[PDB]
Amino acid sequence: LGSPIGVFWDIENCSVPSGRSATAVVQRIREKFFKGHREAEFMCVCDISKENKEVIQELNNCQVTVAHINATAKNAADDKLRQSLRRFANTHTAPATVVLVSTDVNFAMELSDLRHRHGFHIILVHKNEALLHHANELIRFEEFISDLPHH
Repeated sequence: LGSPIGVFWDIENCSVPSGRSATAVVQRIREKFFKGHREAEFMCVCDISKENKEVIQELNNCQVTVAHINATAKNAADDKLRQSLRRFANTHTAPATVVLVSTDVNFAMELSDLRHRHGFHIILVHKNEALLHHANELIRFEEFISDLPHH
């Protein structure tokens, strides 16, 4: 009902296929999820020195925040995703929707907090049960990267 939505994208693990339009992936996510909502956040975490520069430019043209971390710390991206989920939850109240685009079961408890103590609607976009259990909705990441337009 005009409730806020935040998208948090683990793009290291749910990546855009080589040669394909990241713009189209972002468009598909927004088309699937954003009707009736106000966008509070749409962010991905990555080490931009590892990522395809054209993909990153597409993301910035699509107004997806590209939060840079140094991936030589193996838990840096996961930590930043957790912190961003929590920051979203810190100043919004139910009703609100979190879309986590990740397959990292490491987020289980985060989602539990968001579901139980914050009362948020949780959509997990994953590649595939402990992680799935706390989500309200489970969507396969594949539908957002299948048969994409090519560069």
